[PDB]
Amino acid sequence: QVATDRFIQDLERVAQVRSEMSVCLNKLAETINKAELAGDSSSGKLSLERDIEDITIASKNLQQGVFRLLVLGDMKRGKSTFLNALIGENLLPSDVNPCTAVLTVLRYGPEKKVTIHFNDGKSPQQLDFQNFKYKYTIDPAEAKKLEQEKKQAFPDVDYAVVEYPLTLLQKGIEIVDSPGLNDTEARNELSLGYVNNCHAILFVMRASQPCTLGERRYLENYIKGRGLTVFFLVNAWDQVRESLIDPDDVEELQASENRLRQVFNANLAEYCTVEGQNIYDERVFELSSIQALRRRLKNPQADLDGTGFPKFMDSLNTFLTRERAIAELRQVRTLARLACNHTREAVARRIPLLEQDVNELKKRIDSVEPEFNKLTGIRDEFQKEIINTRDTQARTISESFRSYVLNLGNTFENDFLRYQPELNLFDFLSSGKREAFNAALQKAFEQYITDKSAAWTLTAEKDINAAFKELSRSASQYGASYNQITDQITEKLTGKDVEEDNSPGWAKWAMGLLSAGFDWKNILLNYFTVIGIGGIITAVTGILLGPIGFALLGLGVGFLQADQARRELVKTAKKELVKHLPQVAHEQSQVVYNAVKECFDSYEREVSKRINDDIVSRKSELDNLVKQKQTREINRESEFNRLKNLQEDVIAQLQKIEAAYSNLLAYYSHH
Repeated sequence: QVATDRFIQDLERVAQVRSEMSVCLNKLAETINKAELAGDSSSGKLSLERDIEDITIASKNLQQGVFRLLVLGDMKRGKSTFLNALIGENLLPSDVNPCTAVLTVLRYGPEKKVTIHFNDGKSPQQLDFQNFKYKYTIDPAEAKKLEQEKKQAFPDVDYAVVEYPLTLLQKGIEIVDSPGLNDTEARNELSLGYVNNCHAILFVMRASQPCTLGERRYLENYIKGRGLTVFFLVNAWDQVRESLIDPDDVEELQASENRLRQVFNANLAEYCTVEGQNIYDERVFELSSIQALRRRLKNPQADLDGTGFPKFMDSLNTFLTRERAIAELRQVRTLARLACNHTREAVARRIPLLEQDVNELKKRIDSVEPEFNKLTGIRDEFQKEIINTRDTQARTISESFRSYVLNLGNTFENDFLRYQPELNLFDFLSSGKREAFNAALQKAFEQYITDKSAAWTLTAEKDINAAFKELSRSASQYGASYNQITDQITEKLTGKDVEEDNSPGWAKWAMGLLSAGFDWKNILLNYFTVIGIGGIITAVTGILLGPIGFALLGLGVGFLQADQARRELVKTAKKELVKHLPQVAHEQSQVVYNAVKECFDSYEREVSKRINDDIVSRKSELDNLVKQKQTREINRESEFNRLKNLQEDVIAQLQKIEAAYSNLLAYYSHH
């Protein structure tokens, strides 16, 4: 049994396990809800609304959720051949043209349909696959002419969704096939959007040309240090041979492969170490996609030994179905355990109060007021801590920004020189070469700024994370303190009392145990979309190009030689850039402030809600009863039994959920 099937096998197992949990959660929420919509005509509702939705929401996200693979890399690396081999057929056309390719999403569908999304406002055009393919394919002529120019072949085209009945995509896979590194940079819904919310990044490189300037630039800007799981596929491994002095020499070949392997290890090792642990061998794979495509084209089920694929697919398997899956499900059983315990505990307070009435009930409730005040006091003290942090952090990260932005004039030479456009003798005399250069100058500053600000963000992230980790710990304490008070409530109401962390529901959410913890990255990233960036890069830069052209005329370039012109460019550049440093550090620092502010404000808002929902629930649960006793008359025994049944029904669905999880983990442990 080959790795291709073993992956499809495992993947379907998880889908099954996912499917049952979803069915269990639906029956669970339905159970609670039915008990409730029969409650306020019986003994009164336990206030379990907050748990019904969390259950419902989670159930929906199980049936819909899917593993996302984001595929990145330059053109002419065999990215689409790699994907083709992965999926099983020659479906994507090969990425050899800088402006013909367009962002493609790929997912399961009964029939071969393609849904086109546009960028110039017009309605998402839907068309069948062969229809699509014939229209959006250009002839080898037109492609050259558009390429030798500027024009993206489909200006109106944002992104295409392709649905296909590929079996790999059936078992819960989605593939986002991005264009090259530049075109992706140019698109923030990619370089920040998918990069940050996808399960794994598939980075395609070619063996012949290890670690391009452009590749390590991308990796450093968008991947270095933000702890993502990226697989690196060194493609066209079998063509190391072209470069050889003597193509027929095995010793020269092994030498040449070994030092090639070294380059990859020098530049990538750092990307494959997670928490001190080196796992290079489970991330960096030497593939021969073409051989893999050829084989699978002749036989969908062929053995792929020798192509590199079996070892890569194993690791991808273990990551998705053993790590990202066990994680997804762990939280799901926690939610169940929460919903289930909140019911169990609620019925536990209700039962003993049934046979009481009603001045004794009112009396008991009054005896507990000092403590609801204590729960409130926790909400308010944690509230004040969260805000205090959103004020400390938003200030610190703003100054950190100013401080970075002002200190740019220092490491400028070393940093800029690797972007700076070359400028030989009579160039600045020809209006056309002066444009070609000017565009290149445009692109240089863009690249420079993008490198520098991406560098700084990586340093802010570190602080942001450090804060949320400490807020997670306070949530843990306040949670424990919250439980004290909460059992004192159950005691003062009844008389008698009753390794996986059980702090209260809200605390878990606040701790990030239920959902990479709390998703500030996306809060931050959605807020940056509703402003621009955008106006960060190309706009800021434009204020510099004019006055550098001015200055370059002032020292007579066009009559200077590449060496003379170089020297004078950097200096002109530096002098100009520092002329706008104060104004950028002023206007933009306040935008950072507000971003970091909405970050912790967002958290503060969800948390206060969840702590109040709990307090309000607990108050409602008691008050409902009071209203019952005053108004309705009930059969104490019927109700007792209806309420004991609830505990029974719910604890049952829980056991199914816990068994499904249990069985999966047990299958993995012995296999």
